[PDB]
Amino acid sequence: IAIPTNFTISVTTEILPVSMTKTSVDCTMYICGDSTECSNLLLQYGSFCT
Amino acid sequence: LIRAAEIRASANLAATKMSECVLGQSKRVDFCGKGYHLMSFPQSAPHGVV
Amino acid sequence: PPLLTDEMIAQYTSALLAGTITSGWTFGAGPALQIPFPMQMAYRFNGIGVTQNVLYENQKLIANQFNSAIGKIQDSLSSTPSALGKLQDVVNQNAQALNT
Amino acid sequence: IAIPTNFTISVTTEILPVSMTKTSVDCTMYICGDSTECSNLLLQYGSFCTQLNRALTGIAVEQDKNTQEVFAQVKQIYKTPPIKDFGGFNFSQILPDPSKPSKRSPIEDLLFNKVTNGLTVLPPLLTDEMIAQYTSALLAGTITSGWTFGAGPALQIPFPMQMAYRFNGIGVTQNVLYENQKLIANQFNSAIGKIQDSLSSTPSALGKLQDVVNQNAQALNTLVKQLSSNFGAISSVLNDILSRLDPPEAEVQIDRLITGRLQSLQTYVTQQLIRAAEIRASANLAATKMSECVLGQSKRVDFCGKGYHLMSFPQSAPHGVVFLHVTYVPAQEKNFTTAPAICHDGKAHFPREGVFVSNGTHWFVTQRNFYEPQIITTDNTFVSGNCDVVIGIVNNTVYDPL
Amino acid sequence: FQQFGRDIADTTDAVRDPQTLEILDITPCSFGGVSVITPGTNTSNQVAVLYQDVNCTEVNVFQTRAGCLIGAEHVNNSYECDIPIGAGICASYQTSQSIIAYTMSLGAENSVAYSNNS
Ligand SMILES: *[C@@H]1O[C@H](CO)[C@@H](O[C@@H]2O[C@H](CO)[C@@H](O)[C@H](O)[C@H]2NC(C)=O)[C@H](O)[C@H]1NC(C)=O
Ligand SMILES: *[C@@H]1O[C@H](CO)[C@@H](O[C@@H]2O[C@H](CO)[C@@H](O)[C@H](O)[C@H]2NC(C)=O)[C@H](O)[C@H]1NC(C)=O
Ligand SMILES: *[C@@H]1O[C@H](CO)[C@@H](O[C@@H]2O[C@H](CO)[C@@H](O)[C@H](O)[C@H]2NC(C)=O)[C@H](O)[C@H]1NC(C)=O
Ligand SMILES: *[C@@H]1O[C@H](CO)[C@@H](O)[C@H](O)[C@H]1NC(C)=O
Ligand SMILES: *[C@@H]1O[C@H](CO)[C@@H](O)[C@H](O)[C@H]1NC(C)=O
Ligand SMILES: *[C@@H]1O[C@H](CO)[C@@H](O)[C@H](O)[C@H]1NC(C)=O
Ligand SMILES: *[C@@H]1O[C@H](CO)[C@@H](O)[C@H](O)[C@H]1NC(C)=O
Ligand SMILES: *[C@@H]1O[C@H](CO)[C@@H](O)[C@H](O)[C@H]1NC(C)=O
Ligand SMILES: *[C@@H]1O[C@H](CO)[C@@H](O)[C@H](O)[C@H]1NC(C)=O
Repeated sequence: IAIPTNFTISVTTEILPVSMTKTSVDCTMYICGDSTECSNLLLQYGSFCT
Repeated sequence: LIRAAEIRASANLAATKMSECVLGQSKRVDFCGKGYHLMSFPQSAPHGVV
Repeated sequence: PPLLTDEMIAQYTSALLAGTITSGWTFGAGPALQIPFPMQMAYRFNGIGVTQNVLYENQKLIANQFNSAIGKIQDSLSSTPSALGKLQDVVNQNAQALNT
Repeated sequence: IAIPTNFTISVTTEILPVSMTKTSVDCTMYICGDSTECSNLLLQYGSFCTQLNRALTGIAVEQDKNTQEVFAQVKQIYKTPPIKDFGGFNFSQILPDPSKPSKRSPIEDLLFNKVTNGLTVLPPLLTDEMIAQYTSALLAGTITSGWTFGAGPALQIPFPMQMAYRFNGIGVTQNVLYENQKLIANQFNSAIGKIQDSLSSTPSALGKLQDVVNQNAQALNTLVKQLSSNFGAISSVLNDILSRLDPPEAEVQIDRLITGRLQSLQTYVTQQLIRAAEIRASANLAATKMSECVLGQSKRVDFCGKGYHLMSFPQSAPHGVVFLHVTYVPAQEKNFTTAPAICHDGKAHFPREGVFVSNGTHWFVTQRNFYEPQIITTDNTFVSGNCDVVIGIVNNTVYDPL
Repeated sequence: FQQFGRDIADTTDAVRDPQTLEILDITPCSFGGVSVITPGTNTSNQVAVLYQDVNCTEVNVFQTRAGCLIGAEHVNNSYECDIPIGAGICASYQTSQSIIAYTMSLGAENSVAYSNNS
């Protein structure tokens, strides 16, 4: 049998992600940028935006 | 959405590790580094913990 | 912008560190109870099957090893070849997605 | 050093979603409702409807498996004895109520009362009565056997003795229980009553269980509302399109409608998949909690409520489960002057289990979680070394029991 | 002056007859899926059909909450679930041989002997 006669104290690190960057994209502005005609055309698709 | 699910899982793991390893002493093997666990300290980091 | 700022995160971490150092594990369960740090470390050794004689006779050696290990950790954290890859990959992925 | 001199018994609550609502959607009937031309045109697209149906069937089977693995943890079904002499503890607020129908506990009744076109819903495999029978079996087995029924064959044990075991499991001598049985029973009953009263009073008691249902209903409502969009066609109604336009030109309009509705179905199915994955993760966590916390006693910190864990009891709820963690927490403390070791005749004495302490005139040794002084003898300490290495050692006299 | 009613989800569910002013209610006629319950073809070749969420008039006919079951004989016993159907009803190929629909049994009844001395 083997029995230790001495010891050491060791310190290690550990990295974990927690959160990402909050973001928000304007649906209507991205698709139809400042265009009444484009907005009117898009209004016929329904709830693909909300 | 798919990436946010993974980030949430990692955050839950980090919270469990903090609660079980900083506020007490854990007997689970390799959960808090190699060897027999004594204590641990947290450090903040950009969008993560150490 | 995030709800919690870096100063608040640092305040939480400092509170946790001070509570741990000055109370062991009592503050996580109930009211905080003070305890000398050598005695707390004696309890920690007692929790892994080593009697308190070892600590109470090798206090100086253990303290020296602790300080040396902390210094080594700081040096490695500085002069390591990008160990913080996990926190960088997320930013890279988000930037690539937004750019595309 | 600070040592508590009194304790309080506390009961908390935890709510976890387990299962979703099983649903199925007929792709062909949704896209084209009784239209031969629309069906023929849709036939030239492939196996999208089959893929969607397979995904939904997988979701339903996963929900059934989740509920089964969460609740079916016991091999047999136990029953509480007709007598209720549990050492003074009162369990009438969690055991099944025989007088009222459906055989549910009053807390379960309060929990149940709080939450109150090609689309079909399938009934769950396990009914509320069967879930209640599982919960009652688990509760009775726990009450009458501790953890032996989960470890192996069930073995009986008096409840005060089981509580003495549990106190011994967190570093407190069973002496304390055998002295303060009445106080502990009163505190337990009062805590149970407070939980019963507070649950109804607090409005946001079942926020997660309400949120899941709200999300599912909103998704179904927006899916069924999307059916009334032009998608760039002349009209959004197929019979009128057919009656107005010519056969050569109606094909374009029907194609636009089919494209829009297929895209809507695909989006709905993807959202359902993601939500089902999240619900499965929650159900796995709940199953782990049940196994490691009801059928045994766990030393993990903050895994079974705040404080030192003693026991917990399960309660059923609509599409979820509720736990009642029972924990031990120190209350009232003073502070003293401590010392690491003691010198008697050039030898150093260390505590066997405990910590040295003094009030200013005499030195004693107690436990760690309760003030209980004892006289210092050779049965409390063990000798190791001499009086020259330890830092902070203190002169004293060690009594000899011989 | 109201002609026809509507639903919360904008669905026509009430119409007044023009010639004779009177309120009528509209509900779509029944529809549902069809499922086949079979053991292994190696074991046998007899099958049963479950008509989902349809009332046993539009088609050994048995009635469940899941739907209308055809080809399975009800029994009084209780066995472990083999082929789940819904609402605690399971079917299996058991002895002669036929297909039986029953109510699943959770487990064996037990009662531990408890007293304040044992
Ligand atoms: C320890 O705390 C308990 C309360 O948790 C104390 O019991 C109370 O004692 C007072 C005074 O005797 C009574 O008025 C209360 O009714 C008791 N509470 C209950 C629930 O019975 C107990 O006295 C405390 N012990 C010490 C030594 O301080
Ligand atoms: C366990 O608690 C219940 C209440 O939670 C006790 O039942 C009460 O008994 C008193 C005295 O007979 C009545 O005035 C109350 O109306 C009862 N309440 C209910 C809800 O029934 C019960 O007595 C307790 N157990 C024991 C052994 O005393
Ligand atoms: C510290 O504890 C000791 C042990 O109880 C106390 O000594 C006792 O004091 C009372 C008076 O309050 C005497 O009646 C006993 O005879 C004493 N015991 C012994 C063995 O002599 C001591 O008083 C406590 N210290 C303080 C400041 O109260
Ligand atoms: C700690 O001790 C000091 C002096 O002995 C006393 O004033 C103080 O109240 C004690 N702390 C507590 C929490 O009782
Ligand atoms: C505690 O610290 C003080 C100040 O550093 C010191 O004077 C005292 O000797 C210490 N206690 C012991 C037991 O050495
Ligand atoms: C403890 O006892 C030894 C025995 O001689 C003595 O030399 C020493 O001074 C004592 N400790 C203190 C702090 O006086
Ligand atoms: C239409 O004529 C019939 C024949 O008498 C009559 O009964 C009915 O009331 C008429 N409709 C209306 C709206 O008056
Ligand atoms: C189902 O069928 C039975 C038998 O005719 C009938 O009594 C009952 O009303 C029906 N239920 C529905 C909802 O149609
Ligand atoms: C029990 O059997 C009787 C006749 O043997 C039958 O009428 C009854 O429907 C059966 N009940 C069940 C629940 O199988």
